Amino acid sequence: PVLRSVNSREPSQVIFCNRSPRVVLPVWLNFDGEPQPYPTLPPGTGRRIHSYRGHLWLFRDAGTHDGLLVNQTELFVPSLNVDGQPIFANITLPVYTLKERCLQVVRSLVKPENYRRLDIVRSLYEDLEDHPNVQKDLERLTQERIAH
Amino acid sequence: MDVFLMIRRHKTTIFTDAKESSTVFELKRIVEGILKRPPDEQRLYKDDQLLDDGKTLGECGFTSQTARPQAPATVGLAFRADDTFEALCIEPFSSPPELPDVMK
Amino acid sequence: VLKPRTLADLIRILHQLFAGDEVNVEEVQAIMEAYESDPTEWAMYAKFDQYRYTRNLVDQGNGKFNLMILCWGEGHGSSIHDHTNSHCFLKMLQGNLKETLFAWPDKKSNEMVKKSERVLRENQCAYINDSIGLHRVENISHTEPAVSLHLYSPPFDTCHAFDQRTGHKNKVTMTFHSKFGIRTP
Amino acid sequence: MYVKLISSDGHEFIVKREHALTSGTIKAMLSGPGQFAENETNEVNFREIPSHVLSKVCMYFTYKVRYTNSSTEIPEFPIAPEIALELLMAANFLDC
Ligand SMILES: CC(=O)N[C@H](C(=O)N1C[C@H](O)C[C@H]1C(=O)NCc1ccc(-c2cc[nH]n2)c2ccccc12)C(C)(C)C
Ligand SMILES: [Fe+2]
Repeated sequence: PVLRSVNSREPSQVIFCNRSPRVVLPVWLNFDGEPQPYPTLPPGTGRRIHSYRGHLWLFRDAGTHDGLLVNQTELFVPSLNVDGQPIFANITLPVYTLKERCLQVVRSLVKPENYRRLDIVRSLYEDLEDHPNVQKDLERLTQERIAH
Repeated sequence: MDVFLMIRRHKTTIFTDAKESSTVFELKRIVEGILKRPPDEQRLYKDDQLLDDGKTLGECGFTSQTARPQAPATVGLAFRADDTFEALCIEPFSSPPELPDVMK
Repeated sequence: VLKPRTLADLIRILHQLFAGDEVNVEEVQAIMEAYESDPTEWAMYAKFDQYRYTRNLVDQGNGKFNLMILCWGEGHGSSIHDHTNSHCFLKMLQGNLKETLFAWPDKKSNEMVKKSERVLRENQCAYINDSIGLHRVENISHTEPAVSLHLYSPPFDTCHAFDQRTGHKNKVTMTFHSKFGIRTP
Repeated sequence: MYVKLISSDGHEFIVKREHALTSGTIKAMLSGPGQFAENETNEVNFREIPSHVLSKVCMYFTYKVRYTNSSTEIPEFPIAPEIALELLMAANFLDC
């Protein structure tokens, strides 16, 4: 697995900073590349947390698992603290497409067993059911990086 | 109809089963999957009688009455190192202490 | 001494030790100390909570012992508890914990006494039972988490929390944040 | 699929993994986190069970797996008097 944390054991202080209106779920990718969640961050909350050089993080909506950005991209790897300076991780909303944002709103209002009771074209039923998922994003991100 | 075997070489003992109708060569394929040696580098014995690849286990003498799960039959195994085959060598198991007198 | 090469090796050795008629606590503590903590072998059990420490069950030990990993946030600590007359081993996998030992309370309602106080360095393994006294463990680090490996034999889900004001008890049943790497709410 | 069991006198017994799980002690060892990582050798050392007892235990593994689902008749497991006490202690340690 190419997307995984390196067992550096070289500590690195990080400031997690939530600037979305969402409750943020920090997701650490362990040494086998598998996602391990961490305590959530309320909107407007910042925390000094303990991490390590070469460790991989991503950030999601804690309730819906919508993807979020950290320092304007999808993955966050802290360097080593330069002279003891913490490393900042700024968590924001991405600019979703109108379609993905509309799917988020409909998913929040309609139960999944009731998606196909909606008077919309069927291709949108499959879109509604394709719920945001960390494992699918890791697939795209992995192949995105191999294609340098 | 299954026979149950102890394939023995030096201090190694493999517990496995096979059909009475399976061949000696098929048994070497089983040994190959375990000890990573192809059948061409293997010799199988019943006591001191070397067994031919094409003969079935029943024809060699391994039957349900002589190769039971609770009392498997012993197959000797000799590997071949480079040019020639090693001598069949099996070290016996340890021996129990003498029976306590209170056990008659 | 048998130095466990991996965490799985240590667990296999522990299952053999507790299979015997007689378990030697000096031998268990020494073998648990000898395992050098490797986060790549136990990270799946390190699940943290922001406000409280977590208990993550690792192995149920064939009903003879319990193996669990506890994860301590900054400033997270235990209550003063007994061990339901069972052996309890505590090995540090990451960070440090400060163990403070207490004497059993008198029946008059006054401040429990601290018999001693120490900080367990990482890879060190401590031992405690009810005969040596009550204890409380804390992660005193303001910046670092703590991860510890606990062995309890016999396994117990109940114990007693102790107010240090009083010495008065109250029974507690202990939950699990996860079991075998799976979150259990 | 196969696991290696080593007696105190150094005899190596290669038996099927599911046969060895007949022992409750071995099952506790290898069913959970004690399972061999695949960088590890699938070896278990029993430094106090001699080979003439460990081979007998493996014969019991075969016997138990063969006849557990039988529904009309099973044979008796034979135990010679000379090994009865040593085998009883191994059976107690192995929980089977
Ligand atoms: C040597 C090594 O690799 N050890 C790993 C290790 O320490 N890891 C791997 C990663 O780098 C994060 C860091 C870790 O667990 N830090 C503690 C921590 C971080 C972040 C938060 C947080 C998230 C949102 N708010 N607060 C915490 C919240 C409560 C308690 C502890 C928290 C380990 C194997 C233990 C998982
Ligand atoms: Fe305790």
